[PDB]
Amino acid sequence: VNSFSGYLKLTDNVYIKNADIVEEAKKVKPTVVVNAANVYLKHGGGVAGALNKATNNAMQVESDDYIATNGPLKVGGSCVLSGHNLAKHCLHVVGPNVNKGEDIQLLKSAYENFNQHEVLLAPLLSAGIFGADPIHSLRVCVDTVRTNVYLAVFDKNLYDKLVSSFL
Ligand SMILES: O[C@@]1(CNc2ncnc3[nH]ccc23)CCCOC1
Repeated sequence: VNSFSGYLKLTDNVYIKNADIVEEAKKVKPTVVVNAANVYLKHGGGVAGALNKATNNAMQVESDDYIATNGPLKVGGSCVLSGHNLAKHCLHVVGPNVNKGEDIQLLKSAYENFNQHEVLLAPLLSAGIFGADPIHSLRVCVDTVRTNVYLAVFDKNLYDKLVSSFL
């Protein structure tokens, strides 16, 4: 039993809710919140920009030190950093960004990072400003993640379509 509330149950391990991931994380304080990161951990917009704003830019400061030490992530890769005031940990995961011409096949690799964590609050990878079809992203999530994932979909209109079209 966990403290995630109000989710629709898509599968054995995947749950979905129309919610702002920022407001969700502040309420639940999960062990892990997933950020929709880019390889530079530049959290300018989308989910990343919003999560960073909620940390008062502490996420960006930590991220800049991480990059200065380690260099950029790989597309499809991840790193574990602090969750600041939102969660114990933040798993920064880089899905392919279609608006940059990145290979959508790397989306499965991106979701594989979730399997290293027993429970996660997460967005749909490569959705929103990363330009991929959120229906496809949900499909890959369900077919790749085996740990317990609580998906937050910000757009209510998108949330209803994801449920109504889920096979
Ligand atoms: O752009 C989308 C992804 N963005 C977010 N997802 C969850 N919570 C969020 N809070 C702020 C942004 C944000 C909107 C939701 C559906 O997929 C694309």
